[PDB]
Amino acid sequence: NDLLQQVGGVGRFQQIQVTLVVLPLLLMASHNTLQNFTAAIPTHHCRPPADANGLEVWLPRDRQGQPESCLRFTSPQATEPCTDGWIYDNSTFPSTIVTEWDLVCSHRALRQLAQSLYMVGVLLGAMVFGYLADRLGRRKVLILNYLQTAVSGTCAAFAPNFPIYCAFRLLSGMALAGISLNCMTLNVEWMPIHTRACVGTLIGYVYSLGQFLLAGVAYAVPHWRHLQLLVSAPFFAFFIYSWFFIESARWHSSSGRLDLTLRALQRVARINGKREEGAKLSMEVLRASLQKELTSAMELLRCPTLRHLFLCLSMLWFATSFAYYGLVMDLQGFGVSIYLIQVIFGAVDLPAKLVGFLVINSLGRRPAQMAALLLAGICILLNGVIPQDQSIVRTSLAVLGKGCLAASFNCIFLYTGELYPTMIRQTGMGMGSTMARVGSIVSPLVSMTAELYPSMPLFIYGAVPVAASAVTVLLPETLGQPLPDTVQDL
Ligand SMILES: Cc1nnc(SCC2=C(C(=O)O)N3C(=O)[C@@H](NC(=O)Cn4cnnn4)[C@H]3SC2)s1
Repeated sequence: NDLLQQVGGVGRFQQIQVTLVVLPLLLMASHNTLQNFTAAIPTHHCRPPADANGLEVWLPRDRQGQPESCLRFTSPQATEPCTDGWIYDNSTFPSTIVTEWDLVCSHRALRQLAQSLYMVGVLLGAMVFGYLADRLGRRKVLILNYLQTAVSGTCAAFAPNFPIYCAFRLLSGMALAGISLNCMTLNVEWMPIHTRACVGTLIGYVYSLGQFLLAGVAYAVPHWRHLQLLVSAPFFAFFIYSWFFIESARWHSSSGRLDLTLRALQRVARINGKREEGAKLSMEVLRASLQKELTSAMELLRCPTLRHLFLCLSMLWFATSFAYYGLVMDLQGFGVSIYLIQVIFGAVDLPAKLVGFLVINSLGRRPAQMAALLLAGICILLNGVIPQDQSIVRTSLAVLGKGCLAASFNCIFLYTGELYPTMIRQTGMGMGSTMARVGSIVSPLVSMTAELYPSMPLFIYGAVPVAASAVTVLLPETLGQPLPDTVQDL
């Protein structure tokens, strides 16, 4: 690390490359929560038979007096399945994947399946591009992922049928999971030790700012294709600017090529302008500097002490992500504009990050998790209880509960590293991030329980954070306590 200071700490290279590597995370939110728009559900009712010489004589009504989304009259007034398809409202959404290939009534769930698959890609991409980034390096893999996100995200916009769309969303989410992974690593291994913490919050705030981008881009371009394309097309640019990057000098050392560690540090010293210092640098200096440094997930499940942490922490991450996507993947039904709420959610995350930070230091870490979760679960239970007519009340509670889940994410990311000792911290935090994604796969699969009982997803998304708030009690406090190095510690 001292060397980094020798070649110029937080130098221009640390301004230029760090801006360019964080700029793609402005579209991560867009991609993850895109279907709220590209897969929005316009008011749909069945199409009559052309044989008929309006809708009054051929569509049954429900208790609201609106023409039914699943049936149509067999004779001009028995009801039948709608063989000629459906008529969708060309108002808010001119075309969506729900309108394009009919993901409605019987295929009501196929739209959630896509999100599940996208998120199956996001689970796989943390594993695949984690291993490939240790072998090929951070920069390469990032080059290949900016290419893959752009190609598969453009081929999703030009997919002729839903199965091919689901395959290209899985490839897009896999590349984006390797981007969200290796953007931090490449931005942490090039900046000094006391500024590492500032890189991880910058990344968290730039994701929150990407919601505002999604709301404005989807309002300007509602059609799903011109929307899926416009969110994916900047990744071609990303790709062409990622060549110019410099590969991690830490990766070089560990992997072995200490001799690249020399060039890497010397170029960065030429960009920072302190070339003389790097000039002083040599291989002889590198042998002694990283001498010490240069010189498994089954442990968690072998050590009873470390299991305790693991099984407790695994729920927290799971429950935080599961109820987050359970309350964010349904903009509709809040009684208000689906774009406006996307702006309000992004804007509640912001003070949430602070007020979360204040309670994290003043009352302690452990209290936070339970507080954030418990209130998140209570807010989401109240959404399933309170009637649809109270639009402003369910909007206010959902926005509070979503901000409490953003406050939980920050809290668990800090708290989990303080709970694990140095020998299993990075491994156990990577396994914690693996449980959140599992939570993102299972969340759309619980949205399909709306067909059983309309409020049953909101009851499961509200019960799981309340159950997880009691699991924070089973973990110790870590406010003002020093970072453990061994399993004996604590
Ligand atoms: C995208 C990011 N990827 N890492 C990040 S660290 C920064 C951080 C943020 C934050 O808002 O500050 N988070 C999200 O947006 C949540 N996670 C997800 O939406 C999905 N997820 C889970 N685990 N990783 N992503 C949490 S993960 C911790 S933000």
